Formats: sequence, structure tokens, C-alpha cells
Amino acid sequence: ITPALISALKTSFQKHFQDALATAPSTYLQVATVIPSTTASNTYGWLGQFPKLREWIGQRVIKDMAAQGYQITNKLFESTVGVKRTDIEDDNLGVYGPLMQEMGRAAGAHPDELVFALLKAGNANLCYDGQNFFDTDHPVYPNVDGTGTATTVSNLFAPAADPGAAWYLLDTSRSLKPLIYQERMKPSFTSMTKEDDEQVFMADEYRYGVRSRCNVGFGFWQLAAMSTEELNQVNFEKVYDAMRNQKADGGRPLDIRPNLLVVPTTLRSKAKEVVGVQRLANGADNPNFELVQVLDTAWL
Amino acid sequence: IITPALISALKTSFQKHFQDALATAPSTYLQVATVIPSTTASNTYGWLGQFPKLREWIGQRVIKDMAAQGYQITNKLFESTVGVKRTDIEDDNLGVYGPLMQEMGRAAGAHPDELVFALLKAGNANLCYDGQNFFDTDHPVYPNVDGTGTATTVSNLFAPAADPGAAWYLLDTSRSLKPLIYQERMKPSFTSMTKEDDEQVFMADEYRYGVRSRCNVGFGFWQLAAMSTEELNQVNFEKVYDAMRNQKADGGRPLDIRPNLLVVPTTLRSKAKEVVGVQRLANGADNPNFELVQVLDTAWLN
Repeated sequence: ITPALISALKTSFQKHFQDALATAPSTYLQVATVIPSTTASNTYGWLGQFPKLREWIGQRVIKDMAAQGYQITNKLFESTVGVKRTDIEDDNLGVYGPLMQEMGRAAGAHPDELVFALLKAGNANLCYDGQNFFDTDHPVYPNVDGTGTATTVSNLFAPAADPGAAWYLLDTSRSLKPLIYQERMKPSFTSMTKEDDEQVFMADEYRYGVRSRCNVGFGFWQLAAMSTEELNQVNFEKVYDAMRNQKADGGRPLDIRPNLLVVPTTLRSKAKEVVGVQRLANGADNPNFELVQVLDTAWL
Repeated sequence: IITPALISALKTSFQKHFQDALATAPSTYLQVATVIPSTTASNTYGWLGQFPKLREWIGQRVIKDMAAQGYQITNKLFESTVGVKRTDIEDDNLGVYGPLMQEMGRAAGAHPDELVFALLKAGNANLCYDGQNFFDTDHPVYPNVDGTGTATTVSNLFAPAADPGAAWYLLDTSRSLKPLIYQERMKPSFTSMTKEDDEQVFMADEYRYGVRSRCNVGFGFWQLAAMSTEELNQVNFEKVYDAMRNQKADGGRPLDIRPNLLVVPTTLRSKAKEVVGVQRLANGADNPNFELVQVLDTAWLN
């Protein structure tokens, strides 16, 4: 029991923690974006401005200019683990040490359930426009002049109160991912191991909790889609055609190719006849075994 | 970036703010309280009671000790605490937390007044060195100098026939000891608990900023102060004043009680001003009690 032993133990724990948190199978990175923040809240400007280029010259020819803002209000999360009542000074530390690398792996994927919490409750979150995220009055600009006129359509699909499960169609080719991920501080490791410490005289359960600050938000509304009707080949083709047909101001094509698909496990049967068979479904009949292969997450 | 220099700067700034706020805290208890310093856990006051005087010296010296029993104030302590949440410290939101320490210091400085007035408002159900509350109807007064023999009924509490109103007090401060004595074992102290590896960094991140004090207040002698829930009228004030003035100690010796100040709740300030503080009455006649007492408004008595 010497300070050198404490230093070596802290170094070993730091190495073990740093080994994890890096190779975790992150899925939020596909739909989220890493942004370095510095304050407790970040405001937004434009919300539906597709960045594109025009023939005319100068570097000042056309642009949308920003609108009212949208804040993130970064939140906070934490984990904690430790049992060292008998591990220390007993040669039993060989265990309780490699098992927490899984804790690091799981904690590193937390943004996944955070983005899925936003995804599931997208209809109950206020949008900068004023109405629900999946409303039927999404503004569309006929011309670039102030606030000329905002026409709209029934953007998404929903039947007349027919039972079903909500499956979402997402895209990730554009780095303007539909969701946002703002982080103030990266996860940190704290060691309270202090010989004969006032509050750690209690056996030797040396607390090794961590601290982190981050949150997620909404980006583009058009990049994401939803469908609660019965999952069918005709309905799938309808959804794909509706999403691909989307056009921005001026009627200029977008080339938006959907890449990600999210389906609940209950609909997994249909999500498997749609993907994985080249004989009768997504095959002989309306072959569609190319894009938006189902990922079948379960954090919802 | 967080360094020990910033923590030291925060500590010194907080100390400066706390001391500045505490130094300029209004003092009100000093008017109707006596400060007696102590260096022990408790003190005994058995000298309350019979009023020392001069005698004819018929051939002996009359000395008095005090009963083996004591008042036994049994001083206690008080505290307060405030947090910072440790979340805006990194954001550099130093504009806030400046006047918070000022408010904390003002509250600490003003606490003794609240304690004194809370004790005073409990004078109906809190005993004095005698076996009767500070305001009662059957105070015992002896007919002998030594303090023995059949006693008589004495009352310093006046109440109406029905529908009693707010309570007001008439006290005296001319004498050496005021009716209430407020002890001070240790001056209010502050402790800046700002560390990166101390408790409440795990329970819930926030820095401990609290103060500790050891003080208590107790009654003096009931011969001066009095209470009356009746309406503050000219007749009521006159009767209370004349009853207080016409007081006789054990052995039938006058005390020469000269009431000094009148304490009323904030809701009776208008009545107190009408009774005392106006040269002419409502009808237009000179007051017979103008400038007789010094009205002292207070909010601690509701």
C-alpha cells in the first residue's frame, strides 16, 4: 500500500477504459453528427436550406438567409460501477477489471438510445415552425424573396386509424444527417482512491464513476420519413417514390437516395420477406432488394 | 481551464462579499436586547428577581445569594448552505453568484433579530426565572423583603372580553439589562468547500458554501415588559402605561419603571402612529402622550 501502487492502479484502469469506448458498434454515427460545442446552448439559423450552387458569378448571387432559431439545451448523463470491498489487497482484482470494459462498450452506445428517444417522440416535440414535426403544413418556397408564399402537401403517410407499427425510412449519404449530436465534454474517468480517505474508509469500494454532457436534436425534416400502414411491397414502393420525388425550390432535383431503414422487431417478419429473398418478394414481383435494407433496431 | 488559482480567487471573492454583506447588516435587536459574551456551554442567571436598593442599616447588612437552580439557557447553533451545481462554472456565468452571497450574508446578519422576536412572541408559553410565563395573570409578589409569605395576584397580560386582536408589546431599555438577553458564543463563520475530490461531487455535483453560528436568546426579568392583545387605543395605552408605572416590588417599594419603547406588528403601525407621533388627535386636540415612547416597527411579528 504505497502511492506507487495507487498510480499503477489508476494507470491500469485508465488504459482499460480507453481500450473500450472506441470499438463499440455505434449506430448513431450513421444518423448523427459530431459537433464541438463550448456553451450550454447552441442556437440555429436556417432549417431547410439545401446548399446548392448557381451559374451566376460573384459569390453573392442567391441564398436563403437564416430564420428563427432552434436550441439544443444540452443535457447530462452518467454511469458508475465498482466493487472493491475484497478485490484489493486480496489478489482478486483479476476479476471486476475486464468485466467493466463491456460497461464502457454499452455506455459508448448511449447516443444510440438518445437519438432513438428523439426519433420515437418526434410527434410531441415543438418544431421551429410552430406545429408538430410530422405535420401537413411544411413550408415550401416557390421563389427566393422574403416569405413570398408557403404551400404544402401531406408530407407523410398515415391511414384512417388503421392498426400498424411505425417504421422509419432514413438517409445518410448527405453529412447533413437528420439528427444532431451536440457534446460539451467527452466522457471522463474520475478516481476517488485515496489512502485512508474520510468517506472511503468503508471497505475499499473505490468509486470509479464517469461524467459526460451531450444532447441530440433535429436537423432536416425531409431527410426522414415515417409509415404506420401495413408494410407491403406496393406501400414500400409508394413510400420510396414519394421520398425520392421530393424537390426543393426552383424544381431542381435533389438526388436524395434513401440509405437507412428502421423497423421494430414485431414487423421483422415482413422486414425479412422484403429483404433476404429473391424468389417471390422483392424479386420476381416488384424487385426492390437494393436500397434501404432494414436494420431492425430495438431501442424503441 | 480550471486551476487552483481560480478556486482561490473565487474563495477570496466570496469571503469579501460575505464580510461586506454581514458588516452592513441592519441591527435591531440591540435596541431591546443585551449582549453578554460567554466562553462556556451555558450560563446561570440567578440574580434576576428582587431589586437591589439601599437600606437604613439598623445594625446589619442585608445580602442575598441566589437559588441553587439556574436559568440554564443551554445555547444552541444555526446554519445555512447554498450550491452552485458546478455546471455553469465552466460556462463562465460569473455574473450570477455575486449577489447571492450578499443575500446569504444579509440573512445571516438578520437572523438574530428574527430569533429575538420569535422568542418574544412566545412569551405567553415560555417560562422565566420564576414559575410563571413572561406574560401571565397570577405572577407571585411577596410582602416581605426576603421573599416569603402569602403572595398576591399580579398580571402583566391584558386581554379584551372577546375578539382579541394582534399582540403588541411595551418594553423598557433604560435599565442596564434589557428584558431579553441574547448570548453570542461564536461569531457567524463561513466555510468554502470547493474541491475536485470532495463529497457532493459524487452525490450531486455542486460546491458547498455554508455558515455556522452558535447563539441563543433568553428572557430577562418580567417586571418591565408587558403584552396586550387589545386594540391600540388611547385608553388601552394609558391603562397599560399606568399599570406598568404603578408597580410595587416585594416589601412595598416603588421601582420607578419608565416605559421606553412600544413594539407593534407591521399591521398596527397606523394605530401606533396615531397614539404616539401626532401632535393633535383626530378631533383636533393635543395628545397627552406625544413623544412618550419610541415606536419601533417590525416585520418579524407579522
